[PDB]
Amino acid sequence: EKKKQVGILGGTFNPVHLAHLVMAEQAGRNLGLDRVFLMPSYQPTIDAKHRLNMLELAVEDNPFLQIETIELARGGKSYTYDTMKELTQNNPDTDYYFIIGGDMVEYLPKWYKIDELTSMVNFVGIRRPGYTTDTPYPVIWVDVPEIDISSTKIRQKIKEGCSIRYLVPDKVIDYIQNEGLYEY
Amino acid sequence: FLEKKKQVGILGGTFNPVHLAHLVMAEQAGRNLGLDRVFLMPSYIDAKHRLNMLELAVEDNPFLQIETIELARGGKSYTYDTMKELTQNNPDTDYYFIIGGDMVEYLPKWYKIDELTSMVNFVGIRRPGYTTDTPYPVIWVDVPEIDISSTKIRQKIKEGCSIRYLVPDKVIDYIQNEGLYEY
Ligand SMILES: NC(=O)c1ccc[n+]([C@@H]2O[C@H](COP(=O)(O)O)[C@@H](O)[C@H]2O)c1
Ligand SMILES: [Mg+2]
Repeated sequence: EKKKQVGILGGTFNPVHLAHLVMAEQAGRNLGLDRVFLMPSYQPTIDAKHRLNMLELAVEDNPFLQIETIELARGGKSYTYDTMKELTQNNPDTDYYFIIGGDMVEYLPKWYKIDELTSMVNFVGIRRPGYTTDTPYPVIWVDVPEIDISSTKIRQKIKEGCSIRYLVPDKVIDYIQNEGLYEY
Repeated sequence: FLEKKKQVGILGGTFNPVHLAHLVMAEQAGRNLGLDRVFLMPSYIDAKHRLNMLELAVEDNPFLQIETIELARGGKSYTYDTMKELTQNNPDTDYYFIIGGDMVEYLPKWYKIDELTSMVNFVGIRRPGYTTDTPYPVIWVDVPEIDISSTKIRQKIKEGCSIRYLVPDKVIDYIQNEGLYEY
């Protein structure tokens, strides 16, 4: 009877870090969604199982944030259309809110089958005070605190031996260090 | 009048390969109990092949879907952890864990069975008149006996024996097209 309102945040999460969690939590809470899943892609190569373990530790203590593993099980290079075709078929009770960066919204016409895809999901853009919100696609907008941490920067910091504390959750740091990830 | 939880079946197994008895079990268990859906859940040859056969087997049946969480974790997956994640992923869902009646008496040896039994409802597949010592509450579903096992299919394929009607036609094709099981 409940039509579930569930956010989806895609990406590689290579590794997961603070901005991923703030984006997901704030976008979903600000819109009043029921839950947000971080959905790691299989190939955008650090092992998928490593990225999955880090993610699960990152959202461990938070019932609001869960992990959606379908792209890691399906393997290959699942296009977003195929992923939400299967997710909407598995979950006919669910309205999906696909959360993307405001800078990603201008590349929407490059997405495979984007026209069919806007029929399956609701696109949620993260507003940047550095651009308009105008676009042909049916996108709704949310504000979230600017957290300018990138996984690229995190990886080089790890390679150089620089601190990543508080930029990355403690248990994720522990896993990175125990497993020697990212040239550690 | 209030919120109805969705009522969802889960059939675990290896599905190496999926065959007609898997499909009869999932469909009979779910329809006879009035469930909303049944998911076949392969445990963790290549996992991608088992996945592709499962998806082919259930393509034309919107009642049967595939649950791939155990393939994604990529490791020995204890039913407790699996059902932990799914109930937390789907707190609005009552889960029905379908197992063969012949495994039902072995449930108390499962990892953390007593937290599991508060997390799901066990459904016991049974041929009428089957008896077993099971002093755990179980939802029993009668199903015609269909004595098809993946071991027999695999070796039928390894011997060139026919498997028509024991295995869905689209699964036979994919097996053939891929050289699966030493064909
Ligand atoms: N009507 C339905 O098919 C229905 C209802 C409630 C929950 N679900 C959930 O949908 C999930 C399927 O999603 P994934 O295959 O991507 O994990 C299943 O785990 C199941 O618990 C399905
Ligand atoms: Mg009867």
